[PDB]
Amino acid sequence: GAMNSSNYAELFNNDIKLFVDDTNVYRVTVHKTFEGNVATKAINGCIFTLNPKTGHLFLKIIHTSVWAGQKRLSQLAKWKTAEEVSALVRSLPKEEQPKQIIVTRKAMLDPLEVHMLDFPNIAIRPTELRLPFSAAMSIDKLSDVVMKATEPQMVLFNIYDDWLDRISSYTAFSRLTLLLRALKTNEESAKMILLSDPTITIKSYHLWPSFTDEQWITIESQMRDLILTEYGRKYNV
Amino acid sequence: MNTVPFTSAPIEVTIGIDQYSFNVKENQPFHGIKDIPIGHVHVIHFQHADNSSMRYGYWFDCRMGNFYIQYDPKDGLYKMMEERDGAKFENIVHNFKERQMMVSYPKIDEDDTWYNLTEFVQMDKIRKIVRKDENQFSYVDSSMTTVQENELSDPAHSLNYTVINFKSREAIRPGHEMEDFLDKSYYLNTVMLQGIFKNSSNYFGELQFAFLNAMFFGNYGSSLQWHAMIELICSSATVPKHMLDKLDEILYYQIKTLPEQYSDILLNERVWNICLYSSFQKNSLHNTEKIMENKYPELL
Ligand SMILES: CC(C)CSCCC(=O)Nc1cccnc1
Repeated sequence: GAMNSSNYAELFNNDIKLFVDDTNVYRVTVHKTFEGNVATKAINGCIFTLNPKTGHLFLKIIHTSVWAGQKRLSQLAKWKTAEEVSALVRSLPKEEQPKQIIVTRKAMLDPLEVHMLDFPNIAIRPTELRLPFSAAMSIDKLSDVVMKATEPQMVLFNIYDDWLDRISSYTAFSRLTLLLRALKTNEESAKMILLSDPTITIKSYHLWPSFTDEQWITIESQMRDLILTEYGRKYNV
Repeated sequence: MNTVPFTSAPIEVTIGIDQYSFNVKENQPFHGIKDIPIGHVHVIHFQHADNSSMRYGYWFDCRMGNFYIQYDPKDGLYKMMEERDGAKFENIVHNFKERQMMVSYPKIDEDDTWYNLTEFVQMDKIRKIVRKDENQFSYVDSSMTTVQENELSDPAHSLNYTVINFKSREAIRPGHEMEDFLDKSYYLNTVMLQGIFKNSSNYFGELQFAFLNAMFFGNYGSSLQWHAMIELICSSATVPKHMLDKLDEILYYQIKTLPEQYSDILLNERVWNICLYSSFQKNSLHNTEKIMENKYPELL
């Protein structure tokens, strides 16, 4: 059934699983037409497919040409997501295929179930967690590869950089979700926190800065403050 | 006009014959049902006064043999049996009719209700859903499960309705996932009508039989089957116009006949709201929509 706070350690056991987040697949800007009507212009998107134990991210870039001449794009986007996740599973060797796929939005359940009928033993699960994966496009290197794409493309990343050499996958996921929640709540401030100090750089092969263990503690504290800060600025508390 | 005689009525029971019902008192001189219209299937059904658990009964067609009812005190139920000695049977019936100990099938001349509920129902198809080949009539009760229910446990006592499953490889063509799930026309027309049922008459016969078992026995798996067969049509964008017009008549008479006080358990809110207001066929079931809105506006 659903993944929630109770069964949270299940994410870091040795059964292969993937989160799938579709909130950045179909992206538009809304604008006025010369006649004063409103229209949308699609921009490139992405499927965010993440193994929470290993940090392996399968970033399928969705190029705007996939929407050309199509109707009901928000519905199509869920089916296209499920088509691409199914294609990814089929592409993986059997011993690398997931046992479970957890969708971050319940509207993905039927599309994914139907596309995965050939895999009756892969469980398709919802979650009650409100995960901040929509903020993936606030990671500069991810946003850059999506916007530059001229055709459909899959790009592979490790979203944990080298953190697993020093911390467990539970702690790495907690750091990732904290960083993403902060970027989602106040992107400007979050990015200021991450880069204020010019002496800590992002390695060419990494997504996040090369913080020492002690600097990560300061960073994580600054992100919690920000999230609480914004939560007050919002509710006036 | 045919007759189903009863050897006796040793236990107090409510007896149904099609949409009609009467009460027989324990050991009340009762000798059966006469004037049964020829040309239709019929169902004779029972609910005991001391244990309303288990409604049960028998589907039969008097053109296929001479049938009677006899209570079995060991198994505790009224059983249908066939009498092969035609002269014995005629002699028994004539004597019971002379003593006027039978109830007359009480059909009003104007009234086409039973025809309308059984238009496509054939005994030969019933006997393939309810498998007991040594008898010409078919037993059904409240508790019998369907083959599909048994997949999700005695196979000989199952209702072998055609399995319908919208998230199944049978229903979804590889490469047409979104198309086939959102528009079920290929599953309706190619898989089910052309492939399995052969024609719409057999599809409607099974739909009507499923409804009648749901209504008369409270059979839950039959209600599931009835709604699935409605939903498969309503969720198809491409349905022959004659099938839609016929479906509207079928459902109208089913909704008209349903006891008002069983609507809460025999009608699935989601299916009916989707079928009448959201589906491709939301505007194709005018008679059914009107009776539903005037008789069960709460459900909607
Ligand atoms: C008085 C004697 C000559 C029998 S005349 C009663 C006819 C009959 O059997 N009616 C009936 C109605 C309902 C249930 N069982 C039976």
